[PDB]
Amino acid sequence: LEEGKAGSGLRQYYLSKIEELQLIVNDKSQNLRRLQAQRNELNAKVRLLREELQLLQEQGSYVGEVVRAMDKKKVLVKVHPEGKFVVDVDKNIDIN
Amino acid sequence: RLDVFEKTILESNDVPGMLAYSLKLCMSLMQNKQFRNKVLRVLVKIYMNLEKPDFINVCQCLIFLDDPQAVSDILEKLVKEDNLLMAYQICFDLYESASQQFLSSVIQNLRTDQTLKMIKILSGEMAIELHLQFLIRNNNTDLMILKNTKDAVRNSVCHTATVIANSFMHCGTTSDQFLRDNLEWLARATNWAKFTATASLGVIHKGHEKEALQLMATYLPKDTSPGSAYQEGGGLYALGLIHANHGGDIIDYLLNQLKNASNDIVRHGGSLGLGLAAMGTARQDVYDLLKTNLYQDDAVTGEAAGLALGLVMLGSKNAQAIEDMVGYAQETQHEKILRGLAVGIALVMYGRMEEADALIESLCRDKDPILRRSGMYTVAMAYCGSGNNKAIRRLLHVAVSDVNDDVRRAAVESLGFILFRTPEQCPSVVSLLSESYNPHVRYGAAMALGICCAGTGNKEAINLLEPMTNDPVNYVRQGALIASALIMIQQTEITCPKVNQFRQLYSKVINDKHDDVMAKFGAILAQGILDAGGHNVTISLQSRTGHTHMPSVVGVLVF
Amino acid sequence: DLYSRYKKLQQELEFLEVQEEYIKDEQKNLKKEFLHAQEEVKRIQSIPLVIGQFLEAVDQNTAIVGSTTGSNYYVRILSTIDRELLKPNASVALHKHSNALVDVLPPEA
Amino acid sequence: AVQKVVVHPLVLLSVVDHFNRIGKVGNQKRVVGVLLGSWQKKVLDVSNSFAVPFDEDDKDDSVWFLDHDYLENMYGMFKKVNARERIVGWYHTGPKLHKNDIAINELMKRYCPNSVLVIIDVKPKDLGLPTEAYISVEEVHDDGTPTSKTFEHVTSEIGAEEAEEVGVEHLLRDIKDTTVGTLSQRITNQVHGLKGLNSKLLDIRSYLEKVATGKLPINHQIIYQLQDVFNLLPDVSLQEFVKAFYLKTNDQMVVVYLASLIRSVVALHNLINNKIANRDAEKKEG
Amino acid sequence: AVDTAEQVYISSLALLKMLKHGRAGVPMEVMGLMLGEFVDDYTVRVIDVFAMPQSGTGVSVEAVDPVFQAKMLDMLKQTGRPEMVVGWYHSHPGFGCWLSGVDINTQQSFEALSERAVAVVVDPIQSVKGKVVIDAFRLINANMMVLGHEPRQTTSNLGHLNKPSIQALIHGLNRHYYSITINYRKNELEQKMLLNLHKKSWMEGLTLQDYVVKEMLELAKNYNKAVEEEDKMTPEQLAIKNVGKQDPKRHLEEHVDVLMTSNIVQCLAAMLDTVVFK
Amino acid sequence: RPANHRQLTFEEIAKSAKITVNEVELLVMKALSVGLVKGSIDEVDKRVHMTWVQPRVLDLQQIKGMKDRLEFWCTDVKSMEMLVEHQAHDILT
Ligand SMILES: [Zn+2]
Repeated sequence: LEEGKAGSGLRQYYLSKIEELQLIVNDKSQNLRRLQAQRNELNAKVRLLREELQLLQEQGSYVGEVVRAMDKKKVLVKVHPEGKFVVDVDKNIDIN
Repeated sequence: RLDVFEKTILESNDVPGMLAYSLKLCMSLMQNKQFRNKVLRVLVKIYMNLEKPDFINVCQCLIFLDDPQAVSDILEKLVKEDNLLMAYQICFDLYESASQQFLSSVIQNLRTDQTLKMIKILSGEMAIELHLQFLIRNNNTDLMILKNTKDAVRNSVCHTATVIANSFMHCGTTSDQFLRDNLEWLARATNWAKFTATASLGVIHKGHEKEALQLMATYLPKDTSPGSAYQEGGGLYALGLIHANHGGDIIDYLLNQLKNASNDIVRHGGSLGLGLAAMGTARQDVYDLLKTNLYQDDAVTGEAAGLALGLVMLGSKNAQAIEDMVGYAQETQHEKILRGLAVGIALVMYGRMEEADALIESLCRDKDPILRRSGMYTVAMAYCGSGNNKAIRRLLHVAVSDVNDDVRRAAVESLGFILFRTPEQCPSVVSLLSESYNPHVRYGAAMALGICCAGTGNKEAINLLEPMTNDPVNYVRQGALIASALIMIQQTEITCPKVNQFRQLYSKVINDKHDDVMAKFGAILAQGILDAGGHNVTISLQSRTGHTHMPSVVGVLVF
Repeated sequence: DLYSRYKKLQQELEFLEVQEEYIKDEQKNLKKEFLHAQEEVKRIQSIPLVIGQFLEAVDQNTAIVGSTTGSNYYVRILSTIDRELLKPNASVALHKHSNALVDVLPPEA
Repeated sequence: AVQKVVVHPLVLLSVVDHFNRIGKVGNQKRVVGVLLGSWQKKVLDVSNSFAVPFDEDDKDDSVWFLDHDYLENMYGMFKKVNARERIVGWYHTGPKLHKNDIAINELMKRYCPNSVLVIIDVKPKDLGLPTEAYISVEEVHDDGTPTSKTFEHVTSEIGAEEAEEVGVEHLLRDIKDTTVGTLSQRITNQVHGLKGLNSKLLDIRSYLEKVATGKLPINHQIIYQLQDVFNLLPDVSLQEFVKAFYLKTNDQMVVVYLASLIRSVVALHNLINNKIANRDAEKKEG
Repeated sequence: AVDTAEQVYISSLALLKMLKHGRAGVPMEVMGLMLGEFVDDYTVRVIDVFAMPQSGTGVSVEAVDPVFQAKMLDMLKQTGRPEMVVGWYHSHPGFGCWLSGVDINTQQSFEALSERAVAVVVDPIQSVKGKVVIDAFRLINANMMVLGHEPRQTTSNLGHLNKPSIQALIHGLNRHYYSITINYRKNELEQKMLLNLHKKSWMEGLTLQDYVVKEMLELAKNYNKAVEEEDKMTPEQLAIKNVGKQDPKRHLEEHVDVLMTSNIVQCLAAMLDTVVFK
Repeated sequence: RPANHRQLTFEEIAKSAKITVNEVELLVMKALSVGLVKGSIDEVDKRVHMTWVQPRVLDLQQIKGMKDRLEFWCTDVKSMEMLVEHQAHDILT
């Protein structure tokens, strides 16, 4: 061929050299894509605390004291200044 | 240059197919269509000068050169050549490929035995019945999953879900099943739900051009006049499905029901029935009554005025159409008139790559939220079938910098319309958009892989859609169900292992009452999407014809 | 054929070349959007606040705090400082309605 | 009396939405209404108002009418819901004032001791912070004219309020705030020369026009007086900075020094810590 | 019979008296009235909102004076547009703006007067600038419990408004009520000047006006030096050594980027010498 | 004059005002109480320094003298202000 299949490889070498060069620039982008998605997930984390705060926004959230446990899954709640309460399930952590 | 190219194609020996596949390669790699067809027009001449005749070359220049005088002379010689066998290939090739505008031009010069044979090929008469008999054979009906979604007993969203789901697997069989089995359950439907009963009746009955008239006479709006006015409004839109592309005698059937009884909700199904029937025909009288429907000022009828106008004027690029549409967009008080007009001016401009860019500058730049959605559906159809880098520039800018979430959605949805030639590029470019915190972008991000990769069997799109149905937002899960149902069409478990995994998930979430009614609507619908046409028929925008598929895109973009 | 692919291969080369400004322009915007999100969390709750007494750190991202009225409140901690100013027993400011854990005393007033 | 006024975007819109009211029916003149002021101190503030049908004939250039049945009973309406809100004056959209505007204020002085008129603008154009405000006094004149009633300009400034930024500042959504410290101050500098030196050229051409025509205004004397206060430094050729020359760079002394000192250690924080965390993940993975 | 989901077009002028009259009643709850036009079943517009007398004894259905409206509508005739009344609204600043026990008693009375009578609530507290807040609702008839109880068609305009679902007691009122969609028909003419009037008044008043030297940098150097050692002990704290201490911990922020912008403030403000002068 | 050329030599005051060196004190310091000039006097070289200024009336040559030295501040600053806009618009964007 002589134009050619010896020269075209050098032509294909330029592209493959740039392809590896691009892959180097892509490898610089790929790990940098993580720094985005990370902070993009962290941008959802500040919105996760915002969304979670809306659940805790109205009255806040309290701390109770359980004097006795029932098999019906209703658990008695007691606050120190307040009176005793009770609530239906309410199942999060293992009951044991 | 085209000089030395003539010497390269004329080189001795063979080169048996080197001119054949090069046109397939050049069409993909050519950025500027200017001198592309100039290379093709001189190629199809040396095919005829060559001793061995080849009819796959004239198939390519027919659609690209779109010369009505050239396509008339090639078959005029075949009439004198008197052999119907060799011309039988280009007979149906001109049918399935060429659009409605080119079919109307070629049918006139040709008909001016072989004259009776060309009537049913371009009108699709015999083409419907041969595939009408294909359906009833290969169709395998499964009523199990249909009943598993029937017993949920949800008062709303159920009437729309099951009647659109059975129409999937029942395509073209014309049989009546869910109408006869339960009369009372269909009577429980009301408002726009009974609009679907006469509508989905035209789905199962799609094709079968003969009996479509007298079979639906029970739903006639003029004579019956049912108590609910929305039941009689779907009879006009029902036959428009069957009459998509090619028309028929029903043109008078729509004319009789537009002037009587129901108003204006007749114009809703009437214009969509007449507009889809005149789609691609560049008809006039339909454009006349569509302008006064544009000025009716009613919001619901505004969709029917815009959607039917882009249909009839598709490929014609009417100047006064958009001028009356976009000229009415500023002072109108409703969003729905802006929506049908958004796709209306989008549907008329297709595949230009240049002329449509004059309107694109006005659409996206304007501050109207719906008109910015209009620019995306307009730039999609204009750039459909190309990887141009000028469209992706403003495509991301409106998908990010714009404050409205609904326009960001429709923005990333335009990637599936333009890139369907090379579907491999969509999972890469839409990847980073899948982590967007707002689910409105993820709804369109999932659709971009759904509409573009529907024909492909790519497993990576299935992998990217796996976390989409795991997201806490309800409708992004639904958008993941339809999109993952498009990738599996006609593909069984032996193709990809995720088939049976998704099939059990569709019936699961809909039988679970704790799940949202929203997402579970697309569950049984994802089944039907996989079961569409009894698994017999697929939806492919990329075919040997090369043309886009208008009814599937228009239907899924409205959906 | 080798020049064919030689004219094919620079596409994704240049297609990823425009993908360089794709992310780089996108990530800096979102970076400024993330810096704008820093003003968000610092905006909440602004004023007013109510004093409360910290009891113990039960786990990550949340802790229990006794109110000045005496009722112990279980509140999600702020994502900024989870550790050094927590302390076993300290007086921490809370929001009126939400009683949000934000900042403790120096100590102390 | 009235020194400066505070115009909220809410009450200014009450003039703008009435421009849609009588704008569709036309025809002549403008939008005019009576202003409800909130006066807690010498600084004037405006919260709400009520627009009244009003017309001013051309021919007949001196003809004007407020509807005072609209003014009386509707006052008892806003007074019943808001006890603090009362009428401090009137307003209109201008853009300029015809001579007839002298009689609108003097009629309603029975309602308020001094009625402040607010000229507003429905279409924002130029040159800056919009609308306008006038106060009604009598300065007579030096030439000996009979007592001259001429409205003196009152500086107008926009102000905010709690709970009113909910829907107002929401709809824009396209603004970048701000960013203070980088672009915020420098864009002003490019404009401070523009808006600073354009009024410089507009006035210096009208001040040259004085000798030509339009004399009076003589002015007098306010024109050159504060211009000579501008003349503490001219600054002309060349800058007369011989005393401020060494002081010029001496103000840049520490600003460049710290910028040299901070970027050195900020690098030590950026460069070191980046190299550490990078090679810890990079090479230990493969 | 046929019921379609309604779309509420609010005018920028009607948005004013919602928060403004609501601010005048703060903390206590007010009672207003909505003014607009009924175009059709699936869309509705409120073209005006006016203030009604606040009740210091608590909100009641008699708080609205019928001669107050009769004298108002007559004053609206001489005003540019005399449009018919539509519905009512009330502020609820003290809580999350939900329909109270009085709000349901004034529902059947107002829905008898006018067809829809959309219930609209608003609160100042939930945010300041960048949130719509407010509220809206429409009574679904409890007599319909015999019929289908799940309107409306064209769902997710409700369904999406059904997000976030706003805790419990709010959506606990979704029994006998359904909310309504609020979108803004474009006022952008006014909305364009709303941005121009706001930002120009916030840009140095002329843009000119605004445009502790070394000492502010001597106070800054304490933040640019004395803060460095407490910042640069942490990399020596990152050295364990090695390694018994729990890792990773990133102390790089926020002081580094603050001192960056701290120079950005001081450099361009010192450019005022080169910018303003010559 | 455009000055500054702010501080003035006593011989110039001894020329225009034609006052003796010993009486220049009472002269310029009395103007300090009148309010036409606040400038303190430098008594080492006996040069009288000026601050602020007192404008009086105007003349036809004062407007022409204004446009010379007033607009000169407008054309000089805006010329180099474009240099601030030109080069620094790239780092803003
Ligand atoms: Zn109430």
